[PDB]
Amino acid sequence: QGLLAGKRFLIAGVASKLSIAYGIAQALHREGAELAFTYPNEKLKKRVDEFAEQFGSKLVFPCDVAVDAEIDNAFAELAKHWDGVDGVVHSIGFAPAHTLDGDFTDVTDRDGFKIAHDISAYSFVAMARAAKPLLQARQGCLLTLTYQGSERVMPNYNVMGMAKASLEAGVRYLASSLGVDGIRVNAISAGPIRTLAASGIKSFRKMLDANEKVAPLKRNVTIEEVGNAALFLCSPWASGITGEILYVDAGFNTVGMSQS
Amino acid sequence: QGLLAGKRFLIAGVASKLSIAYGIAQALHREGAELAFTYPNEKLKKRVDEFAEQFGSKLVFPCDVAVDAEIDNAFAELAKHWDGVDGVVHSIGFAPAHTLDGDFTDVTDRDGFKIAHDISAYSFVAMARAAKPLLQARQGCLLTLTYQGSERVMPNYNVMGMAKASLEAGVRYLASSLGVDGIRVNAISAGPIRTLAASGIKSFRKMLDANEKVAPLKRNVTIEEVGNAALFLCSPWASGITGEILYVDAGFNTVGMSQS
Amino acid sequence: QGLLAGKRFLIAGVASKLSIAYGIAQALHREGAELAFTYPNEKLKKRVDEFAEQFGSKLVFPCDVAVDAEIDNAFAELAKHWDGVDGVVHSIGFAPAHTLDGDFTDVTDRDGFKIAHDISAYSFVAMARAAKPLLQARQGCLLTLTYQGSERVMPNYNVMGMAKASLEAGVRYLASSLGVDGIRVNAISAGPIRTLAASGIKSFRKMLDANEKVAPLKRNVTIEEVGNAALFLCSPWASGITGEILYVDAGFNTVGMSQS
Amino acid sequence: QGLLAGKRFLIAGVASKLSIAYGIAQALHREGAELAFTYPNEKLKKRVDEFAEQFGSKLVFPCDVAVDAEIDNAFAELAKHWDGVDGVVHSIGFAPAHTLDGDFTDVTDRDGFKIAHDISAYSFVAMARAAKPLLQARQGCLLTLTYQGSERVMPNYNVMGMAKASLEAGVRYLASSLGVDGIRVNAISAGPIRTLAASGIKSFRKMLDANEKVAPLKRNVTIEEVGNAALFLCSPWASGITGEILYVDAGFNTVGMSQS
Ligand SMILES: NC(=O)c1ccc[n+]([C@@H]2O[C@H](COP(=O)([O-])OP(=O)(O)OC[C@H]3O[C@@H](n4cnc5c(N)ncnc54)[C@H](O)[C@@H]3O)[C@@H](O)[C@H]2O)c1
Ligand SMILES: NC(=O)c1ccc[n+]([C@@H]2O[C@H](COP(=O)([O-])OP(=O)(O)OC[C@H]3O[C@@H](n4cnc5c(N)ncnc54)[C@H](O)[C@@H]3O)[C@@H](O)[C@H]2O)c1
Ligand SMILES: NC(=O)c1ccc[n+]([C@@H]2O[C@H](COP(=O)([O-])OP(=O)(O)OC[C@H]3O[C@@H](n4cnc5c(N)ncnc54)[C@H](O)[C@@H]3O)[C@@H](O)[C@H]2O)c1
Ligand SMILES: NC(=O)c1ccc[n+]([C@@H]2O[C@H](COP(=O)([O-])OP(=O)(O)OC[C@H]3O[C@@H](n4cnc5c(N)ncnc54)[C@H](O)[C@@H]3O)[C@@H](O)[C@H]2O)c1
Ligand SMILES: Cc1c(CN(C)C(=O)CCc2cnc3c(c2)CCC(=O)N3)oc2ccccc12
Ligand SMILES: Cc1c(CN(C)C(=O)CCc2cnc3c(c2)CCC(=O)N3)oc2ccccc12
Ligand SMILES: Cc1c(CN(C)C(=O)CCc2cnc3c(c2)CCC(=O)N3)oc2ccccc12
Ligand SMILES: Cc1c(CN(C)C(=O)CCc2cnc3c(c2)CCC(=O)N3)oc2ccccc12
Repeated sequence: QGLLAGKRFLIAGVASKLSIAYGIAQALHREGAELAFTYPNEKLKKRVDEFAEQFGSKLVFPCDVAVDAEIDNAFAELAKHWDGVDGVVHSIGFAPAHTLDGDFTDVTDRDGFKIAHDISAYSFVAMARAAKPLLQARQGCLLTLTYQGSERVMPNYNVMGMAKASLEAGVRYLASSLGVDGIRVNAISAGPIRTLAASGIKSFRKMLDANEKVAPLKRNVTIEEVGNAALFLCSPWASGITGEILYVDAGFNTVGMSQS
Repeated sequence: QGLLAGKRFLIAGVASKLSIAYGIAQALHREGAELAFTYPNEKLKKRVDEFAEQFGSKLVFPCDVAVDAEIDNAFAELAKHWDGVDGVVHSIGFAPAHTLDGDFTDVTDRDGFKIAHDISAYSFVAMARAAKPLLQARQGCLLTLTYQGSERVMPNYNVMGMAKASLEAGVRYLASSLGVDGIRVNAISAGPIRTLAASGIKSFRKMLDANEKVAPLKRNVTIEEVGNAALFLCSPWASGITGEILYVDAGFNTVGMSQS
Repeated sequence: QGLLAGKRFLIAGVASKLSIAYGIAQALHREGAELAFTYPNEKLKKRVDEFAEQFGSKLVFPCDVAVDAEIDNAFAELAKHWDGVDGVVHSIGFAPAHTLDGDFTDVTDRDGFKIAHDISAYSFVAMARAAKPLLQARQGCLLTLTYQGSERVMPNYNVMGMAKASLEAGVRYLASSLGVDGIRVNAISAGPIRTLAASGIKSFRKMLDANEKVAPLKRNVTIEEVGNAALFLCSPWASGITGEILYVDAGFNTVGMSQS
Repeated sequence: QGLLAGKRFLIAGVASKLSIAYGIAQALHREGAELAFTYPNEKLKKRVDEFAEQFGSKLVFPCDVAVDAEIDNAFAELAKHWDGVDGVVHSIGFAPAHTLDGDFTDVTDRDGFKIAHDISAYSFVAMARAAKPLLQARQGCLLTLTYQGSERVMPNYNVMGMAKASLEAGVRYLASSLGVDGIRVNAISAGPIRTLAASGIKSFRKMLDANEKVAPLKRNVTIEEVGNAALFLCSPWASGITGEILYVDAGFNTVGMSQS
């Protein structure tokens, strides 16, 4: 009997033991929650199934967030097993690699933009709708993951900046739409973390190294720190908070410039 | 020969005389600039031609921002007459009227979101890339229009809130991208004005009357006021300003509660 | 042994059982913390002693933040009992009442401004330096209470808006200065609550009712909700978070307009 | 007869030909306005009278913003010459040197704090009250100067950051309080400039270089640039704009991170 005794949570975005989603799952499971998981396609099925069982779960559903059908069907199959749901965690973002490698103006094509926004922003709004029924049942909550490249420029984060800003406004629109029904909607803006969200990003070590120098606490956050703040936002302790973008960046966003 | 004597400006978005883009035109012509215009579709070629003739210009090109060829071609066409441009003004925004009516979570479907972001946000980035060689020659600037539904929730502004939030990040990324070449990128966040943008929005009237009671100046703003602001941002007086969102909203954004 | 087992917290500003500081005390004690308290003057000493007693504590001191020596003092006294502290909660805001009633420009006078800024903002900074040696010894945190009247205008909040804004900048400055030493500094920005901070405030009822209509959750926040949040920011669950203003306002801050 | 033909402006803060207020005075004179000036004390009377003569003006009054009488008297004295004023420009800020040098927590004492907020923030509210009759006659505007150190930590900027935060809040409360009289109140947030405000700030040059490398335009701003920005905000072209903070920093504020 810990903080989330008897509570249920769907977790979209486990790719690896390094995912932010995995730090969240683990913090939620630590506190007594029962877990469900999506996987984007066949190739990942077996690795996700595997992670689910590590959490006492065998509730593992196909969900590619590009396909309208895949979304509703995943929430449908989940209705069979679950009465309701205490939260939906969205840890999904993606842009074609090329849009994230170079000058913003040169490399930002229309398809790269469509994919960035569709997978990284619209999808949260879609999952939310597909999940409304199951969330009204328990007055659960939604959480997504954003990045402060929405507010301030980072080199090569590019169209993902625009997509996250879209996400953030989404959070607010959802919180206003769903609050009436007692559904809370929040986000965590996490500092950079070495996950498979770094693969193919040439600058990544040097980004991480700058963060470590600039941030008030002089260190980079972990998936355990993002997890624990996710846990809080997913728990009755966060009952007075909706439409919030909670920064978990060891204070980086607060610095206008560091000792050089 | 006033503030913009012998400077060249292209204006995407005049549709009627209510348009913010017309307000901007009037203001830029008034201070001695040479103008050029685009139109979205045939239906409109006619009235835009007139308006351009009204502004002592015959540089009018087709530009539906949905089509990459058309963006590329309007800028390939323009460079025949001008070997440098002093600013491009982006005053285009659109989402399907169904996504602007009712509950955010219920109405915001994939194609609806896709269109909003594509026309309202991507288009400005694409227009920036096309105007780059033309802009680079005179160190002109870019300007776009936004609305504060990006930052806080308005009823029924819905997905446009997201698209505007995307747009505003675009302003910032373009600014950092294009900055080394001395191209400045700015936007105006204007208060609500009754224009063709108001059409099909049942709530608009009462929406406008709330603004009147809340704004510090106790009145709505006009396309003149927005035009004069845009003129400033396109003038040598704005030379130390880029990446800025300028609020022309009678101070509405600054008020949390008004005598109720 | 719950979440704050074996941790120690000094709470400044419990004045009655409606207080913000009270819901915080109660939240930290519940989770195992041992508590210490200040009182502002002789006339409150008894109820605070009572309240400390309530929460298993005999650690209770005088501290008027107008007077440096009483700040140096109260921490010197505390060192006698504690060799290190896991956090100091500052829940203290005052302005002479005539500054909080009527027109901002008419009523904001030099002494009124001084006082508001002295007690409400400088005091967090004074307490921080005095607590530095003791916080350093356990890598504890700091927490203050702010209100959104800093960011957006509210009717007679007036010079307290200037105070809280100065305070919030305080939080950021403190965060960078104390982060190298592992000390996290945060704020909670609470929605409005009827407490002794309402007690003189002519339009308080009207605001509480407006707030409730505008908030996406359609209710006011409680001291239990602000308490649970302070607890979070005061716990190892918030290790990755510093310089943050957390909004526990039921989403109020995110609403531009609500059905009229 | 330019844009401000036969308008009147009081300018508070001219110290040298390096001063922001000096760059402001030059821009408003350039475009036709008649000017008046305040000097802080006797040592300055000489140089201020000289500059006043440069921009063709006799109207020169003493004004130490620490002292209530001299504010009141300077505006009393002004009223004898002018029957209305079109705007008042407040380019004043001061903290004792010791607060601006080293660790924030260590160096920020009560008296340094009070002085910071009193000359930097209060002074504006005070000047606004006394200028009210004069501003009401002509529906004139106010303008102050701020620095982004309010929103994000600069090293050594320290208490001036708290005071600029408070000043910015004042801008918004003033705008709400005076809007009803058609009085606009705005600020410019300038990027750093070498002026007398850089005296004894040993870090200053390294700061200016950091600004140059990070800013999208890759250069620092000038008093001519802040001057023109101020001109615009003091002009009929800004009639739709109140309670605004206009950044004139070459986009510095929009960058989260620059190439290492
Ligand atoms: N790693 C960081 O530095 C960092 C910091 C802040 C925020 N974020 C954000 O947090 C979230 C989590 O990323 P992460 O660091 O855990 O990396 P990750 O790559 O492990 O997680 C991203 C997930 O999105 C999934 N995904 C991609 N396309 C999909 C589709 N079409 N349908 C369904 N799922 C799809 C991937 O399978 C993957 O599981 C992302 O939104 C990311 O942008 C990351
Ligand atoms: N009217 C307001 O209340 C208000 C306030 C602030 C900002 N804005 C923004 O200002 C901008 C202009 O709006 P307005 O009030 O002047 O209304 P408007 O309807 O007069 O102008 C909108 C323009 O965008 C053009 N457009 C639409 N789809 C297009 C496409 N596919 N290709 C090319 N062009 C296309 C339209 O033809 C029209 O010229 C929009 O971006 C809007 O979001 C409007
Ligand atoms: N109540 C609300 O609506 C609300 C909302 C957001 C933030 N806040 C803030 O939270 C804090 C706590 O207020 P509250 O609502 O619990 O009311 P409260 O009156 O119970 O607490 C305010 C405390 O300030 C103390 N205080 C005043 N002058 C002092 C001095 N010179 N020295 C030492 N202590 C002094 C009082 O004793 C009191 O304990 C304040 O900073 C307030 O601005 C209040
Ligand atoms: N220089 C920069 O880097 C920079 C950048 C952004 C904003 N600012 C702000 O712009 C404003 C103008 O400063 P500046 O940089 O031109 O430097 P400056 O030193 O020339 O101007 C400061 C003025 O304030 C006056 N002053 C100080 N105490 C006073 C008092 N008690 N009563 C009356 N007047 C008093 C000084 O005599 C001087 O005229 C300041 O508020 C400053 O904070 C400066
Ligand atoms: C930080 C940071 C991140 C981490 N982060 C916050 C992210 O949001 C990750 C975003 C991301 C989205 N799509 C893809 C990839 C990364 C990598 C490979 C791929 O094919 N698609 O990504 C960056 C990309 C460029 C610059 C900085 C960053
Ligand atoms: C204010 C305001 C506006 C004006 N504004 C700032 C806008 O950005 C306009 C947006 C808009 C985008 N697409 C369409 C329409 C309007 C009308 C009809 C149509 O078919 N498509 O629109 C609102 C919509 C709902 C609520 C408020 C507003
Ligand atoms: C909400 C709200 C509050 C609560 N709040 C957030 C506060 O910060 C309270 C501030 C406060 C500061 N000083 C005094 C008082 C209240 C009451 C009586 C007194 O003598 N001095 O105060 C308001 C004051 C005016 C308008 C709204 C509010
Ligand atoms: C930039 C920058 C400035 C310029 N700026 C934005 C300012 O607002 C100036 C502030 C200031 C206020 N008071 C005093 C001084 C400067 C200098 C000497 C003195 O005796 N008093 O000041 C800094 C101070 C420390 C760090 C950076 C900066």
